[PDB]
Amino acid sequence: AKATTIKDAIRIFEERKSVVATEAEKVELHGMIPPIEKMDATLSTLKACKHLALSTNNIEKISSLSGMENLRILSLGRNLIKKIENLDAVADTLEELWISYNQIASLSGIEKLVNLRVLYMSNNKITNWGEIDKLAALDKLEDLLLAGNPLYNDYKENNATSEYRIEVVKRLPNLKKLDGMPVDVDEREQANVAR
Amino acid sequence: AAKPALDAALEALNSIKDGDIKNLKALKKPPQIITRIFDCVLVLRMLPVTKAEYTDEKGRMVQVGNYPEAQKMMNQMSFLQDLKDFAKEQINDETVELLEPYFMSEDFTFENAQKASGNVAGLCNWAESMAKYHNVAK
Ligand code: NA
Repeated sequence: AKATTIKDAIRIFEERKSVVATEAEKVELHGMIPPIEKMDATLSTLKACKHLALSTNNIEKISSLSGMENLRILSLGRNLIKKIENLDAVADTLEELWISYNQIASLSGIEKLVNLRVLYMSNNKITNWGEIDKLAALDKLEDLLLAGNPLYNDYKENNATSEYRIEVVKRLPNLKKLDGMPVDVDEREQANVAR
Repeated sequence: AAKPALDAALEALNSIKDGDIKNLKALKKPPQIITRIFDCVLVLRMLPVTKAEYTDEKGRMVQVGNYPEAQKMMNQMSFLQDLKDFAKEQINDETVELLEPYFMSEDFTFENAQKASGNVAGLCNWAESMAKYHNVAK
């Protein structure tokens, strides 16, 4: 009753869904009781997985994604993760990273996810625009969520969310959706003059 | 379009009166299940919830709710209208996945929550209906 291993979480998933986890396209390991604390090499058996659900656990470090040859959506929201790292093994295929409600303050390492289209990271610990500049390397990034980070809250509490959206699009000119709302043509134009 | 889910969401909010929120504030300690109900509202609104963490409630392990953040939400006089105004079309897939652990608990039902706290238990139906709306609308 301290921590659930990946192996044990897979058995719970297979009992709830009646699919062999090695065959499954969506592997649901979220919300284990007790929480998962460590990713491990059992994840390498999940060769068919396109959507790995590991949200609502107590994972502290990203690791052990080697062997997930089809992984397209990596869901790690509501864990204890501080650093974006150890993602080279899925960089060729990963299109969405869902990692809201973690403890990420630096986006160093996000640049490896060259095919990323969607990044959800509400309620993390981003405090400065220098972190958002690191996202400009992602040529396919279309959908971004920053609500609840200190940097977002700074602007929200001063009734300046419009200024915050311009700061984002200034750095990410091709972004299509921000915090669930489309980037409109007037926001792009203001961002173009600000840039 | 998912009008049965949206109809249930609106019935849920219309079942809650301002006096219900007042009386809930008057409790020194809320029933544990109501803190999880409000966590579902916090998740949909992208407000703070605490780490995954469990406590024994009537013989089952259930998530510890972030009730102080729920109180902050309830201390805004616009709270109920804010839920009526909620932009359902902006729910994303991650938010639905973060709700599912609450719905996984055998005791997380309107009947059980209503027995504990009355009309405010409608927020359980509101949260489940928003998730149902999102899953249908795509
Ligand atoms: Na009440």
